[PDB]
Amino acid sequence: MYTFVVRDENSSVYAEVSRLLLATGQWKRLRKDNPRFNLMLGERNRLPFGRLGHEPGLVQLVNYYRGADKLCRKASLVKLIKTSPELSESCTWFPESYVIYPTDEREVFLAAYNRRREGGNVWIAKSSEASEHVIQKYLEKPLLLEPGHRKFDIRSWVLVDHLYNIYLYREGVLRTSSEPYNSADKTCHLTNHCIQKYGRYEEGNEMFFEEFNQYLMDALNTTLENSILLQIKHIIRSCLMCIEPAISTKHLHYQSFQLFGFDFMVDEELKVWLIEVNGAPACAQKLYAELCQGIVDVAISSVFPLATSIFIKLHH
Amino acid sequence: MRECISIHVGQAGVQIGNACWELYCLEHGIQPDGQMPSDKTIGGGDDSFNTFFSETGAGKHVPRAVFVDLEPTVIDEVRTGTYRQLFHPEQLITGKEDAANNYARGHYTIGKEIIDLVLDRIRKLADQCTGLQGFLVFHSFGGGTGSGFTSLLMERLSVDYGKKSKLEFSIYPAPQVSTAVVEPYNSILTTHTTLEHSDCAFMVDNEAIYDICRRNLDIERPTYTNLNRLISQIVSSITASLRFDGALNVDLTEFQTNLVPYPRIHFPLATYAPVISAEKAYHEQLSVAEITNACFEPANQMVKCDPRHGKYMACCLLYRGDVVPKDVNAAIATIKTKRSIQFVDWCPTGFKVGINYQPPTVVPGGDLAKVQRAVCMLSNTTAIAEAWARLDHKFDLMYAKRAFVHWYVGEGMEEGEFSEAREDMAALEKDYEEVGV
Amino acid sequence: MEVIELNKCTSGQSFEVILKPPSDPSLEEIQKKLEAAEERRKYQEAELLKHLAE
Amino acid sequence: MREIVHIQAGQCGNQIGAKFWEVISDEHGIDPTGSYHGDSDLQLERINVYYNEATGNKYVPRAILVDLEPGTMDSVRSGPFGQIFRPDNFVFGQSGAGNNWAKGHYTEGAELVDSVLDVVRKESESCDCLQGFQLTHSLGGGTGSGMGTLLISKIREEYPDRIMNTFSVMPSPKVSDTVVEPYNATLSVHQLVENTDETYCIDNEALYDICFRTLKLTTPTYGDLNHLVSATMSGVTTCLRFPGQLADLRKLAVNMVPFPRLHFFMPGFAPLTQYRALTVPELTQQMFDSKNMMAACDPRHGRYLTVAAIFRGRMSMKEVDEQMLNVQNKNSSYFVEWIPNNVKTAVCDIPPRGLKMSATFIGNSTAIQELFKRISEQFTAMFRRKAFLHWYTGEGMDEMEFTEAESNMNDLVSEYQQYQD
Ligand SMILES: Nc1nc2c(ncn2[C@@H]2O[C@H](COP(=O)(O)OP(=O)(O)OP(=O)(O)O)[C@@H](O)[C@H]2O)c(=O)[nH]1
Ligand SMILES: Nc1ncnc2c1ncn2[C@@H]1O[C@H](COP(=O)(O)OP(=O)(O)CP(=O)(O)O)[C@@H](O)[C@H]1O
Ligand SMILES: COc1ccc(OC)c(CN2Cc3cc(OC)c(OS(N)(=O)=O)cc3NC2=O)c1
Ligand SMILES: Nc1nc2c(ncn2[C@@H]2O[C@H](COP(=O)(O)OP(=O)(O)O)[C@@H](O)[C@H]2O)c(=O)[nH]1
Ligand SMILES: [Mg+2]
Ligand SMILES: [Mg+2]
Ligand SMILES: [Mg+2]
Repeated sequence: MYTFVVRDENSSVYAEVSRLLLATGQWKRLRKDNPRFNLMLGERNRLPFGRLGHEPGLVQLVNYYRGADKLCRKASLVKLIKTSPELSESCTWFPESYVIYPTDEREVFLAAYNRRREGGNVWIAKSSEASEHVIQKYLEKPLLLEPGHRKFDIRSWVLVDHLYNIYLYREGVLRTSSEPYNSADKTCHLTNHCIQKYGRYEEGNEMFFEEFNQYLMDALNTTLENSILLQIKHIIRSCLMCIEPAISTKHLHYQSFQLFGFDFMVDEELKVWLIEVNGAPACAQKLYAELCQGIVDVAISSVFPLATSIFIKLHH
Repeated sequence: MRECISIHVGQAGVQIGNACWELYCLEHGIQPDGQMPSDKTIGGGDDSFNTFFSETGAGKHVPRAVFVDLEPTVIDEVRTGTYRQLFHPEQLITGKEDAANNYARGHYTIGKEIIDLVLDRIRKLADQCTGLQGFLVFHSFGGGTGSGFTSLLMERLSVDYGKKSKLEFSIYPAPQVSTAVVEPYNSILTTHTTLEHSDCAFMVDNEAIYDICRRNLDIERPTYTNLNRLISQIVSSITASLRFDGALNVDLTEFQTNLVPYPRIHFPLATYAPVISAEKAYHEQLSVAEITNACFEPANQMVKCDPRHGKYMACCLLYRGDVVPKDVNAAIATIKTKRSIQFVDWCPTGFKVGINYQPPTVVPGGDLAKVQRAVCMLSNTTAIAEAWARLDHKFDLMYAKRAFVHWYVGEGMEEGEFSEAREDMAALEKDYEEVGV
Repeated sequence: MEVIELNKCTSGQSFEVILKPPSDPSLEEIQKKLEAAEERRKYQEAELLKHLAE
Repeated sequence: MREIVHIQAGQCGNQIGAKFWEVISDEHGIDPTGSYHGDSDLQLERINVYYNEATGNKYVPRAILVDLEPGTMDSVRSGPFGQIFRPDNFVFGQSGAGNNWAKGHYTEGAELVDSVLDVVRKESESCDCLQGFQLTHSLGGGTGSGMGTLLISKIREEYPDRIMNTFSVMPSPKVSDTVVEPYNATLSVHQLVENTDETYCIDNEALYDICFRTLKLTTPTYGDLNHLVSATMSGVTTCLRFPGQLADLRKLAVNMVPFPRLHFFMPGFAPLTQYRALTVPELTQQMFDSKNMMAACDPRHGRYLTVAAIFRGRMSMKEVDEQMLNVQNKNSSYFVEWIPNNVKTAVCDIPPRGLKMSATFIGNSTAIQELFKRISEQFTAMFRRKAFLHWYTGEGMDEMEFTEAESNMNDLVSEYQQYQD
């Protein structure tokens, strides 16, 4: 049989994955601190990558890429997009952003804000006036769904395997608002399941791709693939190819894969903007089984084999 | 001219020493009987090779070396080996009963009984030097002698030769080629006792040498001979600057000036290329750019770790063969554009380069093929701290149950030495984290 | 990309390439620790011999 | 670390000891007269570990034969290799010990022990660098059990810095001579806990079960059991006797014994004794199987602290490594995690007689507690009625000594249970 361990009890995705692996009959779970394992479902923080790949006779695999935190932390994502010549800040799909400490970019952020304020501009900060961490431009003109006059975000799940193939899960999720967008209460400005909880138009304030595509057809005479998906695939490919030399495990003594959650925003001109990248994302109940089984087939059995695909391979 | 004395301790230190001195004799044109037909100054000289070889009136070139082991089997190989005529009997020191893989037995019980004899033979070597530089010390981490006796000897050498430099070549343990379950204990104890007495130490992980022999030489089950010939090529590139004419690393203090900005962080990472099998009647000759690029692949490092996730404090490139500076500089420019080489911000981002025109030498009939050019990179990177972490974790696993501790207390040690040594290692890991961020 | 300190001899050459500027215990004490360890071995062996005599 | 001094005491001890010397003498090419007639030089490289070299190029075993009655040693001297032993190394009395630990340890044995020590001293004084001693005996009788443990105590007093190793045969009601065997065995186990560094536990119950169930022997004799024992003894001394990459008794103790009292080893052997050679996966699977264990304990009822395994014959090192790593990775639950890399593998090109390949297992397992539990129960069932105690109080012992032996045994059991959890 094959060997795996579990070191994160809060991951619903990998709890399902481990359950499926036990439902295979060829995988068996070990105590969390047993070093003789083939597969590690590791912890979120301080994952001891240095201890992997030193067990004689074991091919060892882990569900995280060391160094991928640069893409999944907000300040480091800003710094990466600004300082990487492959992105060079001049990329058209990431909002104008500056990192501020409580080098510092305070003088430059206020400097560009001086040109922006005279005309307007509204900004956002997390980790209309500047006097009142990362501060980036708040997209004041988002695409609003009708009926409802409400905003949304797009969550895409992306699997990167040990060969650095990039797989885009065919099913994404729009996380929508319920209250009409008011550009003058932050519930209509903020798209989050927890914040919304509601549930009038769709179940759980989340709409799936077939329905959203039919809406794009009927309302705007276009398709989701043409108006949005080309941009999403381009952004994913750029972000991951950019850091490939820093995180690739191609000639390394252990191997990595990882599941990412990309979050996007669409403006009223059908332009896609990358909001953020999640390194330990959740999923949708209707998609847990499919996506997890796909994780097993494409990420795990590809290295440890047993006795149409749901992914789109983003060539590069 | 200033002499260097080599000291080989325990089985690993002795066998590696034999491989090294064989390679030295092939490189300098010294026959197994000690004669050197290219040396026109008979019975003397202050040439570069005289840093490692003295001369007798009969024209014999004798290594400035001493071999020490607590059991006689391994040094008896030297006594009847190919280069037996090279050494005098006083250079070979053996005991009767080894340290049974127990640091406490090598350091306390047995070391107290033989340390004065060893120092006396070393003193006999020092009396023949007109300006001794210091010592090069070869040993394993895992053996009872290699760990325990070496730590004691290093303390006494600091006492008796205060101003001399001391460099180490240390064999870090790997279960693929392991001999005892207590090797983590011995490794930590000897690093704690030796840290303050070593100016610069080159660690070689047996796991890395093993994997390079299996992968590049296509040897399914590498022996100590294969491992030691590869290791001896590495050591030879590191000491060639002392043995030949040149301007870079021409004395032991230069190793510290060039590679070690803080005293405790004195463990440079060695990477070597190319390693090509002799069985292949033809292989393509790698250019300067290709071997320089190969210096940044983990699979060619002497210790397995990921330099992409650490920071550099110094870097030295040591070339041998058909190499000119123009190609080195072009290659470095390409590597800088294609790789992530981050230095600490309080160090310059430079590379020190040395080139010896004589291409590497290989033992006839050995496993290494003759190549036109080779390179050994010595870089002081925080990424090597991974090896410490691995080791420390194994320590923590056994010591939490006090497994095997009674064997050390039984020899006169106290439990406090275990925790003291472990706390020193924890402080070392802290130092590497602070420098590496 | 500055090359500095080029030294050339018949055996080879060396130089430096810069890409960016920057941004003991005594002998008596040793004898003391050794002798203390020996004394502890001696005490343990005396306890053994006392046990065997009982 | 060169010479080993061998000692065999009592009926069982002398019978398995004689078989051991017959087997390893055949392996090293030594004929019954002490002359070397071998073909290879590997058999002579480390022959001094067990043999002295006498003028005329003769090899004499460094062995001492002890008993309180002459019968078994008379049969040894007339055995196949009886002529090879040094005649002065036979030390014997006439009274016997009557299957009585007190007679061997306190009354009859005390008279002969000083003569034995004189011979031990004479053999040790000619050693270039003595490693220690190996003793063969049973625990259920009187001479090997009582006088054997007395001897171990005296030897430790004179040579406190040498290793003490034993092959100790554990009694069983299935292969029993007298009802007092649990008394003798319980008294001896406390001595072994204090005064040996390594003890191989040879359980007569397991030997009988192997002869009956596996070897298909309806009526096993002591000879059939001693065939298994001698095969095992050759296996476990292989790496002491042949050029090995490692061994000696001290490095064995250091690597196998993490806590001083827990030094009782469970041995195993494969294949169990036809013209077809076993493949490496078969050797590895059988060598870890309970049915190949020489102590009647289920390893799946405990955990391995340390393991050593020896492969003999011409085979693939790569396949051996792959199979050993295979059984470790597939049975990782039965190995303690707090001792990293606790399984050691060795290979010797010279196979034993009549086999093209073989494998020998040495395990330090907490499941050995079952053995001690069995003995403890049989002790208590009699001792709570003080049955058969007069045989012992008549030699000067008191009931208190029995109470203390029982308490010490149950302490050993509880210590094993402590490290099993
Ligand atoms: N690379 C290499 N490693 C060796 C060699 N010999 C032994 N080792 C390693 O050294 C460690 C064992 O220590 P040794 O040097 O043999 O032991 P020792 O210093 O002789 O000490 P004692 O024998 O215990 O008295 C293990 O990690 C071995 O893998 C060798 O020739 N080459
Ligand atoms: N520049 C911007 N313009 C418009 N809306 C923005 C915005 N930045 C953030 N938002 C809104 O705020 C929401 C959450 O911002 P944020 O990027 O911090 O997600 P989050 O990290 O709080 C939870 P998640 O892991 O799902 O991303 C987004 O879904 C979006 O609706
Ligand atoms: C099959 O081999 C042997 C057979 C019989 C043996 O006695 C007669 C020995 C002696 N021993 C045991 C041992 C066990 C280890 O582990 C439990 C160990 O540690 S290890 N894995 O190499 O790291 C190192 C050793 N060194 C030794 O000489 C070895
Ligand atoms: N395996 C084996 N066990 C024996 C042999 N002889 C006796 N025994 C066992 O040893 C115990 C009897 O002790 P024994 O050695 O005969 O008594 P002693 O002469 O006083 O030491 C019982 O458990 C017997 O089953 C033998 O040749 N082989
Ligand atoms: Mg987030
Ligand atoms: Mg040794
Ligand atoms: Mg009997």
